[PDB]
Amino acid sequence: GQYLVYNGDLVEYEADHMAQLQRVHGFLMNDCLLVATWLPQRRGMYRYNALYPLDRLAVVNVKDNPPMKDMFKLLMFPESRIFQAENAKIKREWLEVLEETKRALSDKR
Amino acid sequence: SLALHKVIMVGSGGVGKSALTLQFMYDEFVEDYEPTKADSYRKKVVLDGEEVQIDILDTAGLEDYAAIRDNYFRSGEGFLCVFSITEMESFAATADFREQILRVKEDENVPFLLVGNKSDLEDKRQVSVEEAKNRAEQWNVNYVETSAKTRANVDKVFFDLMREIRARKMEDS
Ligand SMILES: Nc1nc2c(ncn2[C@@H]2O[C@H](COP(=O)(O)OP(=O)(O)NP(=O)(O)O)[C@@H](O)[C@H]2O)c(=O)[nH]1
Ligand SMILES: [Mg+2]
Repeated sequence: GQYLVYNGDLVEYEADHMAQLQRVHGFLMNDCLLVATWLPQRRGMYRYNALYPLDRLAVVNVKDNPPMKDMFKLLMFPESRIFQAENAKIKREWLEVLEETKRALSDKR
Repeated sequence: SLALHKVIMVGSGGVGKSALTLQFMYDEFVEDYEPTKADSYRKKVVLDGEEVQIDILDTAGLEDYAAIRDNYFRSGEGFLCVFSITEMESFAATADFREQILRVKEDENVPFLLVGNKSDLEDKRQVSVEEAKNRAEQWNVNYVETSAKTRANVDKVFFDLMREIRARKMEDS
C-alpha cells in the first residue's frame, strides 16, 4: 500500500523574479508530495509544510536559462513554487518518479 | 523591473503548440512528433521599446485530471488557443478550451488569440479561413494563421498576445 517513493533536498526560488529562497525537503509518497520548509526567524524558526495530492498537482519542467538551471515547478492553487535540484540527474529522477507515481495512481483508480 | 507576460499554449494534441513555442524561442523546427507533458520557457524580448520577459507554458493537449489542467490555465495571463487547419476536430475542440479558460480565469476579456497553425499545409486544409474568422469574431478575439515550419506569423501571435496582456494590465492597475 502506502510507501515512501522518493525524497531529497531542494532549493526553492520565487517563480516570477527567480530570487533564491530557502532549502526544503521533499518526500514523495504514492499519492501525494510533501514539501517541508524551514524558515529561520529572529526568535521563531518558522516551518511551512505543504502536501500536494498528485491528482491535483501540476509539475512543470523549467527549461534551462541562465538565471535558471536544473529547476522544476509546482503549480497548485494558490501556489506556484520553483525548486532547484543539485544537478541534472536529480532533476531527471524527480520528474520521472513524479510522473510514474501519478501514472500508477491512474491505473489504480 | 522588467515586466513578465505569462502565455499558455492551449489546443488538441498534435496541433503544433510545441512547434510554435520552439520556433519562437530558438528558431528551430523538427518534423518528428514529441508528446509534451509540461515545459516552461522564458525569454527576454523588446516589446515596443521596453525590455520585457515572456514566459510560455507548453503542455500536452490532453490532461487526465481537470484539477491539474485548471492549475496550468490559472497560472497564465494570456492564451494562444491553437488548432490545426488540417484537422476540423481540433477546430471543434477550441470551444471547450475557451469555456474552461473563461471559467478558471473568471474574466470574459481574458487575453486570447485563436490560432490556425500548419498554414504551409494549405493543400490539406479542413478548416476554412472564413469559418475561423467568424468564430473568432463571435468570441470577440482575433484570428491568425501560422506555420511553425516557415515561421509565418509566429512572432506575430506571441507579440500580439503580449500586447493584449499588457493592455489588460495597464487598466487593471
Ligand atoms: N507542416 C507543418 N507541420 C507542423 C507544424 N506545426 C507542427 N507541425 C508538426 O506537427 C506534429 C505535432 O506538433 P507538436 O508541436 O508536437 O504538437 P503539440 O500541439 O505540441 N502536441 P502535444 O499536445 O501532444 O504536445 C510534429 O510532427 C510537427 O513537426 C506546422 O506549422 N507545419
Ligand atoms: Mg507539445
